[PDB]
Amino acid sequence: RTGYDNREIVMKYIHYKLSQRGYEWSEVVHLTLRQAGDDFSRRYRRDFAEMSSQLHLTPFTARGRFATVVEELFRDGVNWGRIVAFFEFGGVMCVESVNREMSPLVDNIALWMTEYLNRHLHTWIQDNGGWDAFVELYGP
Ligand SMILES: O=C(NS(=O)(=O)c1ccc(NCC2CCOCC2)c([N+](=O)[O-])c1)c1ccc(-c2ccc(N3CCC[C@H]3c3ccccc3Cl)cc2)cc1Oc1cnc2[nH]ccc2c1
Repeated sequence: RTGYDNREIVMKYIHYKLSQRGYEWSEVVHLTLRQAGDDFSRRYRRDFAEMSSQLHLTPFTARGRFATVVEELFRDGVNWGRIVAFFEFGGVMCVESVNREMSPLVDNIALWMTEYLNRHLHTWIQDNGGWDAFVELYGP
């Protein structure tokens, strides 16, 4: 169903983000999310450089960091751009975890991302046409 899609969408996104850094951890939705995320990460490159320096990820701090950042991200509601930002931020947390020899946290972050999508973003996504609408709007 939709939830099986979301977990797959998270796993394929993280897998690509980590592969970009040399770490080995329909498809139109995945391709669209990759391309939109790559655009987002270039546009907001400076923002992520600043935020990554403020995260201080450890196994003890990671869950709280994820929770507070994502709550700030969606403070004014949901739209597709913020959903892209959510994936990009999760990708950044995963890359930082690997950078810090904390690679097991990738699995935790993937689970947190999946549970946030299924519990908090699923209603908006379906209310706004599902992932198919995202592909229509921003796909190649
Ligand atoms: O309204 C917004 N966005 S939109 O819906 O109009 C729209 C616009 C364009 C696109 N697609 C562009 C295509 C794609 C195909 O290829 C060709 C171009 C899409 N999309 O694809 O969905 C949607 C909008 C809301 C929020 C923030 C935003 C959030 C968070 C942050 N920060 C930066 C640091 C981390 C994060 C953060 C900050 C505070 C708290 C937590 C966090 Cl994590 C910065 C900006 C930016 C927004 O603008 C953009 C601008 N360009 C973007 N490009 C891709 C996504 C996108 C979003």
